[PDB]
Amino acid sequence: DASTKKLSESLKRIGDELNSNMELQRMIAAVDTDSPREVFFRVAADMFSDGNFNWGRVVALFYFASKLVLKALS
Amino acid sequence: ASTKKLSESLKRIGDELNSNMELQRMIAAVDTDSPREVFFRVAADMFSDGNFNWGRVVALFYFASKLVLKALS
Repeated sequence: DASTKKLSESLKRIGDELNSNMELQRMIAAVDTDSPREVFFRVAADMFSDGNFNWGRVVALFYFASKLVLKALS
Repeated sequence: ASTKKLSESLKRIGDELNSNMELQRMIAAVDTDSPREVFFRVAADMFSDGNFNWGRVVALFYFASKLVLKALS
């Protein structure tokens, strides 16, 4: 009931925070199409060198990865 | 060079969501003997407002992956 509602609202906020960040969309679009994997792994590694890797960062990483995949298929 | 500012953006957004919600505690607390319909209940409410953005699709796949990993444990 309220448990699955708070969970769905939380997942809505996660998706909306990623999709509405106009700055992030510009940086992802500015990634050069010659080497997307290098950029993705360089970004994924900076997520660990901090020491505080968390679920928020893997959801952001997979958003970035999916946007990169969509970009190459387009 | 500009990869740094992109990593900073992805780190900041990721850390802001982490500090804002206890998502892992929420996912772990859902019913384990009812996997298919807890996914559809969440997926239906996520799109009840007519907003089908790609960010929500990613958020739904992460929730689905956390669901099957719990079911396989």
